[PDB]
Amino acid sequence: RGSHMNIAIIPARGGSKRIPRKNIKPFHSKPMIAWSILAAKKAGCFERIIVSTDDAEIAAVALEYGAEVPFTRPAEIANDYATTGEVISHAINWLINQQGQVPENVCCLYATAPFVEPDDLCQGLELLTFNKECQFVFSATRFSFPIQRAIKLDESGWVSMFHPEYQLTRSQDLEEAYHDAGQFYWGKANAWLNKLPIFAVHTQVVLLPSQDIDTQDDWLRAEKLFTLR
Amino acid sequence: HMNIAIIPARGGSKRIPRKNIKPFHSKPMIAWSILAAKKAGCFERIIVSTDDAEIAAVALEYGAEVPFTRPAEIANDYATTGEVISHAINWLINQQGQVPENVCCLYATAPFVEPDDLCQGLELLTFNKECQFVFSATRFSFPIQRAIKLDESGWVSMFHPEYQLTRSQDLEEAYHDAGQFYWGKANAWLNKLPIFAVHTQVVLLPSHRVQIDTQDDWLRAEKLFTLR
Ligand SMILES: CC(=O)N[C@H]([C@@H]1O[C@](OP(=O)(O)OC[C@H]2O[C@@H](n3ccc(N)nc3=O)[C@H](O)[C@@H]2O)(C(=O)O)C[C@H](O)[C@@H]1NC(C)=O)[C@H](C)O
Ligand SMILES: CC(=O)N[C@H]([C@@H]1O[C@](OP(=O)(O)OC[C@H]2O[C@@H](n3ccc(N)nc3=O)[C@H](O)[C@@H]2O)(C(=O)O)C[C@H](O)[C@@H]1NC(C)=O)[C@H](C)O
Repeated sequence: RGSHMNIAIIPARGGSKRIPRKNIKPFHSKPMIAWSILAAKKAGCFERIIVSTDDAEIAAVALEYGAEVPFTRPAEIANDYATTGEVISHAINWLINQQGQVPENVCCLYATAPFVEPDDLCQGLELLTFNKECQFVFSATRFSFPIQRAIKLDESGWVSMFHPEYQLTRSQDLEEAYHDAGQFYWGKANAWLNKLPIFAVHTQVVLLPSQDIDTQDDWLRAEKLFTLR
Repeated sequence: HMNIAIIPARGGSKRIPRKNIKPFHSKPMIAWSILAAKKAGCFERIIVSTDDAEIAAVALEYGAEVPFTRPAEIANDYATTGEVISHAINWLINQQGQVPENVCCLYATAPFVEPDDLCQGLELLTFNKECQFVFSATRFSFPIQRAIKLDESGWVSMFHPEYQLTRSQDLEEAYHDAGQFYWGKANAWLNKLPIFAVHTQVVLLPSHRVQIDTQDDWLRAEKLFTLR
């Protein structure tokens, strides 16, 4: 289109167990979710920035940092089984149905992403739009150990390999593996709405360099890295 | 009985040249392993197995022994860690009449290694006769079953596409070797017993203490190492 409509949706549900109130817990000098909102603003490639949440405290924080909160996320998709795509589809359909706004491209930006680089958000959009075959672009990172040589542990702590054939295989002889970094996901609006699979041959990645923020301890480590220069 | 450390530190590399002695926070990588082994106090001897004279000199400078030059054929890009340890144990038996009981393979690129973990690994090994090895491991933070690969044009595919929409908590947990240490009964090493097998236990490390792909990883780790 001649007029761009690229939007950011930040999913954030309440109810975290391991880190209570995780999305509004202070990280450095701001509630954690604010770092994602601010990265989307700084990027400068979003027409709108929306938080999708069922939680009143999270919504209030979102408005404070200049995200929109146009709706309350339906209760049925704020649960332990709803997927990222379901949350993003809801938001896109809401914009279409309630405001007559049809976005072009839609970026899902997770709420725990203080190390996200704003330029990477716009890099992702440029990659998405550069290759017309492409339906999604997401942040990914390499595994630092060959997944083919992974182990499991039984309840008595005894080791076995997932693939014992690779006991003595060299790391450099195995196919390189990557994983979703859980930061951002660009998609064509229709890719989201048609529930197209993200990890598939119509998707590219932006590769990030070598953070877990899953535990209270992890939070403390990240605080230190955040201010390193 | 006689518990020793063997640090296998060849001159060649799969990727980063001279990684075993590259400076990490202002000392050669191998120095942090030697210092940890000495601090741990549970080794009768600390031996570096190397083909490379530069590495030998670093090993001697930090107070490890270099009793032999490792033969070249077990310092190439294909020889396994176990073959290096077997060579060293057989050398000790045949050349010095020394018969170790437990042998710790301690890698040279493990600057976060903790002395207390080295001694704990020995205590675990020697509490059960069925246990042949104990090594340092850590959990994968992301489910390996949802891993992807990239083609030469950057397009994504899953290793296991059936797990596209599967929750992390519905997949079995996976771990990996942390590349720090491996305690083994001497005969386990000599008999070429597999390390990743049901006669082996681990010492689980929080992944924050298991480290380097890039020059930038290298710089970052150095700085975190200082804030650890
Ligand atoms: C126990 C086990 O499975 N370990 C895995 C290792 O993987 C490899 O790791 P690497 O990074 O190439 O080598 C690890 C360290 O050992 C030294 N080194 C190594 C070999 C040698 N002949 N002489 C040395 O001196 C080398 O210089 C380096 O410091 C890899 O494939 O890259 C290869 C290792 O030989 C080992 N593999 C097996 C089946 O032993 C892995 C960590 O799980
Ligand atoms: C695109 C993709 O595959 N992503 C993977 C995700 O995995 C999971 O990650 P998570 O950490 O549980 O949730 C990610 C973020 O979304 C929030 N959240 C989540 C759900 C919701 N209904 N409402 C929210 O608001 C949650 O609080 C957190 O901030 C996991 O299984 O752990 C679950 C995700 O639903 C998603 N899985 C799929 C197939 O979409 C993975 C990263 O590769």
